[PDB]
Amino acid sequence: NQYYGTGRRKSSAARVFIKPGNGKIVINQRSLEQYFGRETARMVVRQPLELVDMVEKLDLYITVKGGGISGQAGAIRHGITRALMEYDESLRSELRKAGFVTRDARQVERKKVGLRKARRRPQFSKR
Amino acid sequence: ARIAGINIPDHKHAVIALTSIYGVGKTRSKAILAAAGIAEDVKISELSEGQIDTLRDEVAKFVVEGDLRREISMSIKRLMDLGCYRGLRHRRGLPVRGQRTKTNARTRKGPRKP
Amino acid sequence: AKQSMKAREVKRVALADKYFAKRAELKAIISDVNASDEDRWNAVLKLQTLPRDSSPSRQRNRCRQTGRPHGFLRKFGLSRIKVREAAMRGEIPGLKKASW
Amino acid sequence: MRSLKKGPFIDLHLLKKVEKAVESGDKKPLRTWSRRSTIFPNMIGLTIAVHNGRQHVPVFVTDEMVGHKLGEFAPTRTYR
Amino acid sequence: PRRRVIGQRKILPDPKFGSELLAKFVNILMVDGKKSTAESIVYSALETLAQRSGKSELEAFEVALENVRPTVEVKSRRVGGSTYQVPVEVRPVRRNALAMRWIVEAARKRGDKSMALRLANELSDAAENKGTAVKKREDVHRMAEANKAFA
Amino acid sequence: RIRIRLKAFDHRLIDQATAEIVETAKRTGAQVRGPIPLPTRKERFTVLISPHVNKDARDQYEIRTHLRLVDIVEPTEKTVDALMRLDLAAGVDVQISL
RNA sequence: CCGGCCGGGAACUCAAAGGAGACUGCCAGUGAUAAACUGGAGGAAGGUGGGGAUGACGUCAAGUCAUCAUGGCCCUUACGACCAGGGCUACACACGUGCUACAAUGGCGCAUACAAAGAGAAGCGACCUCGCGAGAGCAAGCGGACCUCAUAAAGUGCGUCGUAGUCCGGAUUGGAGUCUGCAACUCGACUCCAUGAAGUCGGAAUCGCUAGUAAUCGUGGAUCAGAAUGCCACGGUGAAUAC
Ligand SMILES: [Mg+2]
Ligand SMILES: [Mg+2]
Ligand SMILES: [Mg+2]
Ligand SMILES: [Mg+2]
Ligand SMILES: [Mg+2]
Ligand SMILES: [Mg+2]
Ligand SMILES: [Mg+2]
Ligand SMILES: [Mg+2]
Repeated sequence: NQYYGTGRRKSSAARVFIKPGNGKIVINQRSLEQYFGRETARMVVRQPLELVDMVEKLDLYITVKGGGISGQAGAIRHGITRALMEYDESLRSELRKAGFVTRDARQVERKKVGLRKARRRPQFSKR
Repeated sequence: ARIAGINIPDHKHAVIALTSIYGVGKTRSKAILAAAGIAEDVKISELSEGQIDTLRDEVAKFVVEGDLRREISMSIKRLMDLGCYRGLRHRRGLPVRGQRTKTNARTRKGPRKP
Repeated sequence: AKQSMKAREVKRVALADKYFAKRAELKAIISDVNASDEDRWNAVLKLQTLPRDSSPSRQRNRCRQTGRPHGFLRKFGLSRIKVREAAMRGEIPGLKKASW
Repeated sequence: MRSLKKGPFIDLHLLKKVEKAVESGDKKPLRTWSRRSTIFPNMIGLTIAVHNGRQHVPVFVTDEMVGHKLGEFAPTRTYR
Repeated sequence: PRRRVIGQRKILPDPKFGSELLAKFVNILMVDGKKSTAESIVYSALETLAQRSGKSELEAFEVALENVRPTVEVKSRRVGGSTYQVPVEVRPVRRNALAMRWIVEAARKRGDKSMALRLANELSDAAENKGTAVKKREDVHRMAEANKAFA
Repeated sequence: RIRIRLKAFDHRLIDQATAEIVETAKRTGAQVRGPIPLPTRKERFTVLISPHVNKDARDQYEIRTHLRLVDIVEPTEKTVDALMRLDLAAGVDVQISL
């Protein structure tokens, strides 16, 4: 019935269900336009779909938890590509050719003792 | 227009035009306008004399420019001639709230002089 | 650390559980909106008659093995140096070196 | 005692000492080591002596000095 | 560096035009790492650039850039009691990302009201071959001829 | 109807106690929910390394507190009698709420 | 009563136990046919994938006799011990590490999305009422994936301020207060009203940073009755450049 993908970009884990039909996307019981608002957050969701040009073919039910704006928006882009990974099989090579499949494991690193912020040392004056 | 001491600034919002009165800041200026029935967005220039007339008497409920400076100078004089601690700090021109004078307190002491 | 100072801490402990576990009404019970006559003024006056040793205000909370006033740790009860001397040897259970 | 809910403060030893003085009025200066106590209007006209750390200096009471704590009128550290 | 040669990162295109060249422009203009207001200025000045003069919005950008790209720049090497600035040709990849830095910096000194108005005014000036960005480009070009005896 | 939550400073030791408790529950015959791992608590400390200055050099420690829960549901009269002092492990907290 | 709210399900995010994975493993080329190097496929990850812990023989007779122990030397009706007050916070000046700004990619007002980590028993303290506010009163819940701290902020939408020492800046000062605490003057934090200083991008010189980095925005904890712009830790947005 349904097909699934997770997405886990930068401490925000999503979950996407892809339904054949028309083109409508509901995320966390809200519409796509009103949840994000940022033009770099409602196209990055769309980027996997426009590349395969299905866009108007799939009905999406989405719940996203944790993270921020671009973290969640990036996470969805991961899950959608993973959702598309399931119910079609010959599409992997093209989808991977534009990213969307690499998890992009870049997290915030430690503060570190002796360092002021995370890599910045305090000002060093010799005398 | 013309309030207790003087109200020079036209072309400014009324809520922020009365702030030029020595004793009216922002929370009181907001209060006085509401008490007199005048909104905040309305400019002082647009105000017909049927409004500023009530403004020249509303400020009489708060001590203002005409007397506020006399009281503060009297307030400081009482401590200065008393001989108490805060009088001594005023006498020498040093901080009176008990803070650092070892390095800071340029505002109270004055410009950096060797 | 200067055994004189160590004896102060237990003298102030002894007078801390002796009074301010029972003679707390004056500073807690008779402080609020109630009969506003001199009985409250008696409570304020009578609280000073007790010795200077109050419960929180005069406890330095020093280490248990050396009596070091500074660097205390409330959880282990030792200073910041005895914790590493009651060490990674294994005296403290489940306390290993952290790396995250 | 730094709140109206608690009430103005004076030490018990000072409070009983001043009560005896007013019973006989002005007398020899009162020597006291208390500096944390407010000034009550019952000791106007006395010349109590506070201890700044090395010596007892006599502070003359006046109606104006009725809300300030006793130590205010004894400079504890000298300078020039 | 000195040991490891390395390539460059991948830039996501802008959400309104899909051009990477303007995707870097919102990056250069951005301060404190807030692309939200950084992109808000860029399109605002890009829109009023199209209506004022020229056609399109992604085309009036490329015409302007042609008048601020430096062909040759001077690099200084230390020899003796002084230094000689020896000219050297600039590779195209540096050339684009250098002109944009000149445009933004010159458009932060404008006397206009908001950055939206300043950026569009300077961009229109570039296409008309005037302004303070093209002022720098000519100077970098002029210095090359002065020190072309040291080439 | 009775919850047994187990706390310990090492996972291998806490598994020794939770393994017998289901076995005892299996010995009661049936109806065990199965141990569930609750989130772990980790306290991190940072003490200075020297008796003196060089504040910039420190040591960071951490104590973990592993968690388990078995959630016994059917209280047989022989379940209560047999579930006292049969942990066969030292240094493991036990807490039973009715 | 569209509140996971209720039966209910073990799929999904997640929790925590155990495994699989990455090894120049495979292909082409260069290489003294070798070590290895440059690329290609697959892969979530590609050449020690990112970070941490880990610091050889020794140097500075570097620091600590004030964490502690100890060789000597010394006071031992004292250089030991107890107590009240004061000082460690003093100020013609100089240096170091930081916070706040000097504004329009901002100030203020209204409305509204999205976190992670962490703490709690003479402790964290909902709810409701009161107070312009710090906060006060009664006062549930929780030694805790449930109860509290705890409304995250930068952002987004709307409105105004039009380049002024300004609706920027918040020091200083007068008055009025709240909470700990025997006790707030010396010398606490915080709140209300008024005042509004220097500051309009900083001389010589000099510091940090190569990617979730710098920059920028907020939350937590240790110490702690009260008292950090410091210290330690977490996440959100997120660069430029390496010839
Ligand atoms: Mg950060
Ligand atoms: Mg204390
Ligand atoms: Mg916890
Ligand atoms: Mg190693
Ligand atoms: Mg003493
Ligand atoms: Mg000091
Ligand atoms: Mg000036
Ligand atoms: Mg505290």
